[PDB]
Amino acid sequence: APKVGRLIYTAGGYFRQSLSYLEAYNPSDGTWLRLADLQVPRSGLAGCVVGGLLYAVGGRNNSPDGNTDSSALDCYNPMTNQWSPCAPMSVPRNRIGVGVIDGHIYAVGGSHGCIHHNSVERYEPERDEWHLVAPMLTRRIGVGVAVLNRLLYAVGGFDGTNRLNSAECYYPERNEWRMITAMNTIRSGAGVCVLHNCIYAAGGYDGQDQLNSVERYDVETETWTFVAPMKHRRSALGITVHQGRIYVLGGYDGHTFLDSVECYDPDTDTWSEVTRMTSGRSGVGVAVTMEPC
Ligand SMILES: CCOc1cccnc1Cc1ccc([C@H](F)C(=O)N[C@H](c2ccc(C)cc2)[C@@H](C)C(=O)O)cc1
Repeated sequence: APKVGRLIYTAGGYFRQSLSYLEAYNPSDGTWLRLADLQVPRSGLAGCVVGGLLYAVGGRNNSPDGNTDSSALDCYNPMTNQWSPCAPMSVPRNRIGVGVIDGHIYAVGGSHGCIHHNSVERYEPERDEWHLVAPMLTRRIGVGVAVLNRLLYAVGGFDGTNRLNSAECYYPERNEWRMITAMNTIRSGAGVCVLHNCIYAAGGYDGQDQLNSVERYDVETETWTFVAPMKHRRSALGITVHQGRIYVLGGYDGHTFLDSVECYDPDTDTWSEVTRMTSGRSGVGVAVTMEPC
């Protein structure tokens, strides 16, 4: 499962306006590479990888001259250092969550102006097509998404009125969503990922405060348990897993757009500062793939 040469890629984000950056961090040597800018600035997007290709999904371009929610899907090839447009989603989705099952990208929730989506759609890379699947039971913007054992999980978010502690799971062979146990904490904008047999939710926003707490859902026991908290409170953070550890990148804490990156070791239940992004930002997309040629 592990292989040499993988980097943590961070795309887009927000600081004063939506950003076009693509930068890649190498845990083996501590370096950052600046790669080709996104074609369109975007914050509130999600990243993922299929077949060694990085995808940037959804978001919004908050710019000097407008706020435009994005239906775009764009693909970055590390081999060529080029972005290529793909077929767009059916609807713009800012503050989206994404997950990959069996080579297919699921785009979950998000907002379009005052519309809070519960809809969900699935992208087929070889065919370059999106199709709608069953909608979630709850409208969720700022939703955390992760995949474990070929099941898709949508965690927390904001329904337009309340921030959510609820979570739900999509069962592909039934094209059906079912609620799971609710989190201990209301979290909009949490970082959500999978590590071992658990879905982690780190940070986020409860409507009053950005959070440093972290909890994990054991898919067998159906319980949420707190683990050690991050050193820095943060919402709208990027997250990924690499070599058995969770990395959280940036975010917002009410005072600062963070450049902090923290790394969680589950065997010691400890967080450790690892590196700082080149500039503070929130609302990034993150994923891991092989280093650029
Ligand atoms: C000071 C202006 O800051 C801006 C302006 C424009 C864009 N981004 C920011 C930064 C920011 C401000 C507030 C926050 C809040 F903690 C926070 O998580 N919110 C949620 C949220 C979830 C996911 C994402 C990606 C963004 C925001 C939303 C759904 C909510 O629950 O309401 C988080 C980040």
